[PDB]
Amino acid sequence: DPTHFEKRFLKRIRDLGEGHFGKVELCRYDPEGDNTGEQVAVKSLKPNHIADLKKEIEILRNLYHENIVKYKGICTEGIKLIMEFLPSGSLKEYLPKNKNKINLKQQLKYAVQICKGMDYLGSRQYVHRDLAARNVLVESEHQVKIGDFGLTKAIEKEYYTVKDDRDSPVFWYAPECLMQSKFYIASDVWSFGVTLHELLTYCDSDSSPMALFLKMIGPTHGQMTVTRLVNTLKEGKRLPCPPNCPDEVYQLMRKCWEFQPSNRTSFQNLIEGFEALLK
Ligand SMILES: O=C(Nc1cn[nH]c1-c1cc(Cl)ccc1OC(F)F)c1cnn2cccnc12
Repeated sequence: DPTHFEKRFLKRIRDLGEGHFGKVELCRYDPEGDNTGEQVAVKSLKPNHIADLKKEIEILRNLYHENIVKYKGICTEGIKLIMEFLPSGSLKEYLPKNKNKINLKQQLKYAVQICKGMDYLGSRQYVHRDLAARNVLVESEHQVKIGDFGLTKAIEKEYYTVKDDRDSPVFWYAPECLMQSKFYIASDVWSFGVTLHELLTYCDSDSSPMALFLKMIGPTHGQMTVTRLVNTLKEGKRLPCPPNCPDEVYQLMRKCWEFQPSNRTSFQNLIEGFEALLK
């Protein structure tokens, strides 16, 4: 079985990225021992979320799309997710160091690719729930792929109701996710608009969606922050236009943030939107 990897040949090279429960490392699957094996990205849990990883491994295994990271296999006894290695890392890490390389045309092409990969996920009846630049991987200067699926859940129904909301990226969530933990495909459209903002800002730390919202709502509200974040979304207040971003790209972003899940555009429609701007 080429999808079965033995632990003894999986040679850790370095750490790539880290979440709260999950960890991604660069490894070389080296059966020959001469350090000639292929490099792979390995997802393991930090030392119980074993059940969610197993489900995530099964979601990824059956996802086949050029804008979604390729599943390569597993490593058992207790499981590790084996995927292809994308050396340019995430958009969160890649964009600040490549401003000279990536221009608006390229940013909008990335925008399409994320949309396409997201629209394939939704058509397979899945909600992502963690769509941010940190979960988007860079293949090259021309191609991006959705790199993580840790929060991904199957919609039965227009939505799936979440029980555990503890590591939720609240500054990327739609008001229904914040108010009732209700996740629709439109919730992923809302998160796309936030991911779009990061992308057009080259993922700048000082103008991150969290920081732009803390300046909007007030940074000293502690545990009242989500309520006040919902308060400002209700008022009609949204993330500001990114510097040097044309108003029509900002208009496509504003359509991702229509308070009502039904008033929001679909990914198919966003694809058409950016395609008209690329001609
Ligand atoms: O560089 C990579 N990963 C990375 C960089 N920083 N943080 C992460 C990361 C961390 C976690 Cl816990 C989960 C997903 C992550 O990547 C994300 F961007 F999708 C990488 C490269 N190929 N590859 C394939 C699959 C997964 N990761 C990688």
